[PDB]
Amino acid sequence: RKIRKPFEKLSELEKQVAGTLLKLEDDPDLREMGLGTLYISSVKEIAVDGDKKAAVVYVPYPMLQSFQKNSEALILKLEKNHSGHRFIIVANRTIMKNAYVFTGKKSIRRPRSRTMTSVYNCILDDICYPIHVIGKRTLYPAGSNPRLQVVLPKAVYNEVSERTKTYSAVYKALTERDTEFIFM
RNA sequence: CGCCGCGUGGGACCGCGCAGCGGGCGCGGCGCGCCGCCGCCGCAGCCCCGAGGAGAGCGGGCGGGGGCACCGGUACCGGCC
Repeated sequence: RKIRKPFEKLSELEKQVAGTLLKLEDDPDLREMGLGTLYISSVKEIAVDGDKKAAVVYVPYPMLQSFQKNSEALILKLEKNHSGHRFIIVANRTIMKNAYVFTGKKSIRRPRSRTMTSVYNCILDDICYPIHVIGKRTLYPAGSNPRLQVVLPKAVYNEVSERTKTYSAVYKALTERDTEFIFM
């Protein structure tokens, strides 16, 4: 019964992560808030560039903000329990296709947050929930292949210098764009 | 035969869509949709952003800008000693 945190039947990786989450409520290491009946949905095993492969943990969108109240406590604990992976929390928000859906009688329409442009920007924020993006210039270079550039404060740069490689490669998985990062 | 007709395709550009969905019942009078009815537990259910557009606000100075009342100063002209 590893069913207390995730959902359904999955591959080997998620069950071990579910175990860390079961002890995680038991350990009150700054994670008491929200945890106790906080549940997850899926994990993405993504091989990130040359860095240790960083896996993603899709967390249900209603329970995303409460889960990430102290996001640091989730990532550090997770790494110690399952070394080799820099885990990243992402809400499973969904893009709805068709801005208006016509049933003939009425056009039901799509909400704004369910669109690719709205979803992608919200994905970057989950990759760096503690650090707010200073700016997101896009470089469409001379030889084609647009690359997203993200600017963050230099104060947090020393910490996220190491974790930028896992973040850029995972966002390449979530979004086709060749995202790259820079600091002020 | 200019054909603003029609048929099929495309859907960038161009405008334009207020209403919640979805499941089941269900083969609703040869198949279906209606049309209901039940929270029925399946939806991240339901907000682009915030124009060196625009209106509104507060603050702080700005000016022979407008009105209205009051008024002072010589000068010109007139009447005096």
